Amino acid sequence: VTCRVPLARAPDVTYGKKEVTLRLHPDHPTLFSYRSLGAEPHPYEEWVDKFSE
Amino acid sequence: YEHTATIPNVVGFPYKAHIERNGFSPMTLQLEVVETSLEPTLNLEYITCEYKTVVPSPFIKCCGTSECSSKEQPDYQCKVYTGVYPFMWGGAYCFCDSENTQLSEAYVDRSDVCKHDHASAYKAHTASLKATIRISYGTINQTTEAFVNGEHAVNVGGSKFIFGPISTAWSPFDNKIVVYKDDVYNQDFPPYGSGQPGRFGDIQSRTVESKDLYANTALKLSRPSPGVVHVPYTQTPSGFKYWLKEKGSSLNTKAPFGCKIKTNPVRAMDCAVGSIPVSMDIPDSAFTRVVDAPAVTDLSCQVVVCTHSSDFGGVATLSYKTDKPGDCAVHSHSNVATLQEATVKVKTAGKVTVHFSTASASPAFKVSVCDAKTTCTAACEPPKDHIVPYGASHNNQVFPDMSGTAMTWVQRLASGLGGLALIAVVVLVLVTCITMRR
Repeated sequence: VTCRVPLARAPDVTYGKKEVTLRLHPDHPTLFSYRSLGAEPHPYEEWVDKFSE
Repeated sequence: YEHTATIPNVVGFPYKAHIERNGFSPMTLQLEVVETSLEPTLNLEYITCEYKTVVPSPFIKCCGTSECSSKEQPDYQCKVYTGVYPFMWGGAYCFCDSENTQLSEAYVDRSDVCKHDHASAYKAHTASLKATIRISYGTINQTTEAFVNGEHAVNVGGSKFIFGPISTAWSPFDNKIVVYKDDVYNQDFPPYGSGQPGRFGDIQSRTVESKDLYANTALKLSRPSPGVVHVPYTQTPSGFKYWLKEKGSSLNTKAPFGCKIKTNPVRAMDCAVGSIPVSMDIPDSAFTRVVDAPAVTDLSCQVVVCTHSSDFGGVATLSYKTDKPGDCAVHSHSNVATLQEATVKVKTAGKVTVHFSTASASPAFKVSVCDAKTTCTAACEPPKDHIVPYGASHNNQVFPDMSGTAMTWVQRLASGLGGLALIAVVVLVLVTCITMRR
């Protein structure tokens, strides 16, 4: 079957020199992750359940 | 007519190849990679899924004894407990107070939905890369799929293209791969026949339809408690149902070079690694004769503005003579700056504007409009916007030209110091000569 899942809020982007700052406002434990698109991705993974930057 | 190029293996980067076939007006081809798909050759090692533990009703023999037997069943356990006196709801089950036994028997089986919810453990090697390339030139504007090897020639409008062997051996898949539904995992799974209780592969099957099964789940029976009919046992919980929560996020969130991982078949899409040679055979119907082309002459270049930004941040005006209006191929003969357009309309107004992208403080690329050639020198300011939602349209060549300001200062300082050093040398040589004659 297909299960309906929510979409989290689009995070508030603000851009610094070689930095993206996100403000993350979850309703429920929400997986935040990122990686670099280079040869060394250094993947980050976090279940964000608190309103956090 | 053979020609060759080498396009970046960058999706949506519209590399432009310029062909200067001496009998014809030049042409620029645009070669944009629409997709790539790096697909490993997979050999299935085994299937893993949740186990089912079969625990039949206990064979309680009242007033008598029983004997266990070995059976050809995975992780099978069987023990006879002597001196049981079980009570059912209405009273003791046996009339004999201690002359009874319970045969406790349990064994492991493949779960009933392992047909549907299983993880397949693979060895992944010898990956083949297929790319989808968009070819456009003149009136032809077409998308084609080609295997990226020096062998698969593909037709486009009567041209033939060979997209030569990818200039790397890299692939994101390790030698051992676990595939599960939409996910892929780099995981050094244990060999078949070698899985351990409560870890991935605590039961293993060579195929889904295999009748045999390896199982090592640490199933142990223990004695029925005094007065109860229950077959009490202990077993390490299914290593697959542990894995399913221990997996973390799949290779799709961790692969280098921005690869996007997909299953059915297992492939890494749109990796940004290496470069793709191209061999191009172009028919005489694709070119235009030099008698028909415009005689673009006295071409000159001036740069209106330049930003070394990731978009086409530079603008140039090219000025020329021509005999007739027409279309010319236009190209930048230096990787320091990539043009946006492949062709430009030439008119008796005698000037036109061309847009380029560059990564250097002062590029000195050179451009052609048809057969004419000119050099463009720019002073390029940095961008102000720190971050952008799109990749660089330039080749990231950042070293400034020797005519640029930084290198002009370097040249002035170097020739000043070296000229003084050569003065000191000439003086010392003339002194040592004269004081040798003395």
